[PDB]
Amino acid sequence: ERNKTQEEHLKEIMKHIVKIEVKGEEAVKKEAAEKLLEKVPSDVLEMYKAIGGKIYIVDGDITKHISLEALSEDKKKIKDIYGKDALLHEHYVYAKEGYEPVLVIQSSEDYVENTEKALNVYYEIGKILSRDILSKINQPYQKFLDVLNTIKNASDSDGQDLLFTNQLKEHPTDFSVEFLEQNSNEVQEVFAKAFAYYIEPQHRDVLQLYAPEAFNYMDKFNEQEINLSLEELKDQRMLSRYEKWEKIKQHYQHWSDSLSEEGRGLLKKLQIPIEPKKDDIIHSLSQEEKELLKRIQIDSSDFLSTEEKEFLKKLQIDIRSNPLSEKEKEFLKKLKLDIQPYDINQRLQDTGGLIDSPSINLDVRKQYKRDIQNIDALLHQSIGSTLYNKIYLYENMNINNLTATLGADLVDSTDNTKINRGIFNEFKKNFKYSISSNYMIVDINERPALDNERLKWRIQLSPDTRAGYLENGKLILQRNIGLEIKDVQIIKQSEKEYIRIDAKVVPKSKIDTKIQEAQLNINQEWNKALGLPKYTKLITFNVHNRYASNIVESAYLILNEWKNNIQSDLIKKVTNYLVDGNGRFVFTDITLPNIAEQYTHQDEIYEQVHSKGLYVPESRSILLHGPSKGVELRNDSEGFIHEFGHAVDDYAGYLLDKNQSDLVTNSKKFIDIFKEEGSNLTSYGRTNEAEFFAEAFRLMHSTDHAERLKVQKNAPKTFQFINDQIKFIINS
Ligand SMILES: CSCC[C@H](NC(=O)[C@@H]1CCCN1C(=O)[C@H](Cc1ccc(O)cc1)NC(=O)CS)C(N)=O
Ligand SMILES: [Zn+2]
Repeated sequence: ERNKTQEEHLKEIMKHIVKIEVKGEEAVKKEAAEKLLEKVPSDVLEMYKAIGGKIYIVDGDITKHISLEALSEDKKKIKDIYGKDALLHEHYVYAKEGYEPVLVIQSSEDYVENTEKALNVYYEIGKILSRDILSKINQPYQKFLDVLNTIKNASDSDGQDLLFTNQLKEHPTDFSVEFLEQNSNEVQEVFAKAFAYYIEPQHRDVLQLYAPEAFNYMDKFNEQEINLSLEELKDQRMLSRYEKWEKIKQHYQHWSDSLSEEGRGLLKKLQIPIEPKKDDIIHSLSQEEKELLKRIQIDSSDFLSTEEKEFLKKLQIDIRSNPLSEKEKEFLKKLKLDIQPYDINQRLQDTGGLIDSPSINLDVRKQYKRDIQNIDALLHQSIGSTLYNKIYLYENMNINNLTATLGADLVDSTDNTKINRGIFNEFKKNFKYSISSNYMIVDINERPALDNERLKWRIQLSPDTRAGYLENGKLILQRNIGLEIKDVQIIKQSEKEYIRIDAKVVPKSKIDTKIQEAQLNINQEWNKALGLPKYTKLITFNVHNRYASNIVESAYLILNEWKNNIQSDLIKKVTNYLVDGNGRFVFTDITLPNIAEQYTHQDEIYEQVHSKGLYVPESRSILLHGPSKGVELRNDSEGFIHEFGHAVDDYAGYLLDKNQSDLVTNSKKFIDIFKEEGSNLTSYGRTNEAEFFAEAFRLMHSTDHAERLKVQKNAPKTFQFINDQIKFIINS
């Protein structure tokens, strides 16, 4: 746990790749050389072993020895760290660059008194790591680039002079990743100097004196973020890739060896959904329903995305202008709920583990349950084994299952292989913890991925964390896992650019609580700033998915802006109305049809809805999804306001005839406004007054004045009406 590693494990990596060849008195010669090589992180030494590279500690002219006499006068003038030109058979260290990694260092009595030589040695090692190893997993990259740039553009123009070459300094603009591609032979060069300085004790201080973050890179990279590379290296070698697999395969070679043909079938089913057969729908449709089905232009519906309709259409053909009808719509509304592929994992994602949620029929809600509790039981054997310590399992993901919003800009419009930097930062932003409430299907050895898949996880399991082994090298995890984003950086892999995410599994508790603890704080604040009972429940968090960390920190800004854009007077009045009926501000990431605040109030189920946000009079609560995008609505906040408008439309009306409560927009005066200008604002607004008012509103109180004007320019009377109830409510 401490000594057990570096000193006694080193000696092992010492005997294998560390080769000596002196002349006489075979003694202390191996000391300075063993001491010298000790100061370096043993883990880089193992990687050198990986790409297959031996080390030679000899005497005299190093070039006068076996492995290095091939290269001719072609390569004979090697430059040193500093830039001078020390020749080979006049030097003391070199490192062969080829499909047979070789590194030769001359002997010496004691590098203690000396310090500038060990430096060079350490520098060449650098070149090694920076050119023979990392070059095989696609580093240095964007993370290390970011540190080179900070170095060129800053206060002190001296730290540059310390690492930067006789040409990295001059380069006009910042170093673009594309640049790492054309001047690479130079970049690696630098990452090396930085290693040596950091490695060579006394020269370490100088680095922490004129090297801003350049030091902090090595500090981190050489103590904690190094393994995560030795690993990647290791996840490209064959025998090892399967070395590990069979090792795990074995640990479950008793579980997998005892499964009912109902068990395996349960696992597989989970892997691939199963769209319901035509024949079944038809027979179970009944008399008047089947008959109505015959004359219903499906394409005349708004809901029911392509996928669906183009399915319901096939029933009219096997059974053998724009305005539809609402008694007809009912039907399609019902079928929508029957033509859904039975998907276990997708079901859990929607309900967020809340499997007993009246979000679907009864006959089906109950199957998902039988199946689920059944899968949870098939998964009782924990990964934790006695054949391996940390286990890194990998998983590829589509950023859309995390944040639709950013997912629409995450890829760079012109070069689809690149990741738009800005977006990347707004994603990497408030991402500190992640929840998994469905069965995570991960791969034992990183395997490529699809297109929507640009996010590449890299999970560290808990020996506790129980899972299930799969034949194709994958593992099905237990549900309700607690992850913990430890580091997110951009990476290049196989001609492409992907987002690497590094998380550590931890009890859901650790995380489930961070959420409440926070939910608590955010209320133990927005009540003061509102004059409400400090022990009231205004804001509420409903979080159970992979992008949790953000569904909370975003709540803050959303309200933090909904405030800085409206008269605090209007707020207080309205939100007390909401508060008075147990109302709620729900920032959640489970299908909306799964929020108590909507289903405790719906007559029939096919009536429930799903969307970015929504306001319901009944519970007087604003519901806000998070992993989605409103018809082009850059910010989440916006939508939050569009819903507040509904709140306002409720209080006004209320204020009219105190008990026969009816939304303000159901006024004879408004419809006379919705009729005229009530169709010169938003494509949506064109729906119905109730919504128009909400659309109009949102704009009248947006962040972009640009949007505030148009409402007043194309929707005057409305700007009068809406801003009219305002001055009414503020007086109440
Ligand atoms: C169902 S997942 C989200 C889908 C997203 N949809 C929305 O934002 C839907 C589409 C129609 C309006 N949507 C709403 O969620 C609105 C909220 C809204 C408002 C304005 C806007 O530009 C976008 C969304 N809900 C309500 O008005 C119920 S109170 C989309 N890209 O189609
Ligand atoms: Zn609305």
